[PDB]
Amino acid sequence: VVVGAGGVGK
Amino acid sequence: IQRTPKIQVYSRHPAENGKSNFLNCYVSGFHPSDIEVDLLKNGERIEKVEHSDLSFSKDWSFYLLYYTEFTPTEKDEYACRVNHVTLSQPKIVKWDRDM
Amino acid sequence: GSHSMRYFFTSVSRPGRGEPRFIAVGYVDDTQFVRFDSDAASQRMEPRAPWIEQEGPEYWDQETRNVKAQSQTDRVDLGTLRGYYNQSEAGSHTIQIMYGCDVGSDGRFLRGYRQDAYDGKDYIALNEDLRSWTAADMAAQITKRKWEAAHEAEQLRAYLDGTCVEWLRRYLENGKETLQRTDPPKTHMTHHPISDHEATLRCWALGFYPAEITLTWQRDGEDQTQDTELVETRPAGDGTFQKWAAVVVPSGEEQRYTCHVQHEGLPKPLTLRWELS
Repeated sequence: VVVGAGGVGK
Repeated sequence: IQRTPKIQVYSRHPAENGKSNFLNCYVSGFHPSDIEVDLLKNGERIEKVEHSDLSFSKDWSFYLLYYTEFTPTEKDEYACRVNHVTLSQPKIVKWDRDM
Repeated sequence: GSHSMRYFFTSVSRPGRGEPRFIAVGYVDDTQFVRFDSDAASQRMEPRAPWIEQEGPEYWDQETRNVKAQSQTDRVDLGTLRGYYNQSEAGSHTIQIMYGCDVGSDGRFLRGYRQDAYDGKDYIALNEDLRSWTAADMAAQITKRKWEAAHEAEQLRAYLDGTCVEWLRRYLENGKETLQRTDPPKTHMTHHPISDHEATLRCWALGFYPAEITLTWQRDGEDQTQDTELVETRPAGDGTFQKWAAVVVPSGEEQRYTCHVQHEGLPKPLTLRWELS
């Protein structure tokens, strides 16, 4: 599975 | 900043005239990702051509596999035609059974 | 043997031709098992290997939602990085991302990784310890400070050495009838005159899996690093790979050359010689 949503932008 | 495609044209299985097989055109090492790839039979675009999903290598250059089912003969001439921003004209690579 | 789970993401801006193109691919080892393509019809994560199709609708719903969330962040970042690198709105640009994890043959975590690129060059990478980042230049350091302040590494680590490992182990069990195979290379040499006095010797490796392999040419035991033509490893299209390496030799001197083949699937490294009579 891919990482869960919610990582912050660059 | 821009990298030209390395183009390989080959069959999935060792080629034997008459026998169904698969014609592959593998394009790798290119950047940016926009590319046009056609497989040719006697200079004529083959219409049923599938391709892999865009992926890339450790150096970030892209690669794609285009492929079609074909039955090789002696007279039929097969090639891969590739266009890319790095090319002055679309590059045609003929299928050579030794490569 | 060891195994990996890797996801590859590409986002390409298309100014004046709609929203950026987004393509995501998931692999176990060298076998693709899922994909998402913003230009395809379904707008879902889709199966690409037989053993993943048994996952239920809640699996595909979650994968679709989370991979679309990655595409949204990537679209935002394309504009952010345009600003950091002081580029115009007119050009097309690319973000590439790869992340994943490796486990050993006993299933233990070996390593996790995440690497990001912009226009085909390094941008930022997670370090081996999964705790710190390395930025490629001063623009990427802006991202690094943001990610430090937001403790992104700790959040990502919990995936890379936790969730990633758990699901890779599940997939290896679910696909065991096909992912545990190692096909060693079928090897041979060919010989092609280029004139009356010279010929190409080509060393072939066919039908192997995984794709990792080494082909090397020696003359009298001395390596021929600079006179060897080596093609990129290529897929056969049936799950195996092919490679060749070639050297131009003087006619009559063929037997002075040897091709050496190394592949995890080979009991011993192979040595090949042209069998002149």
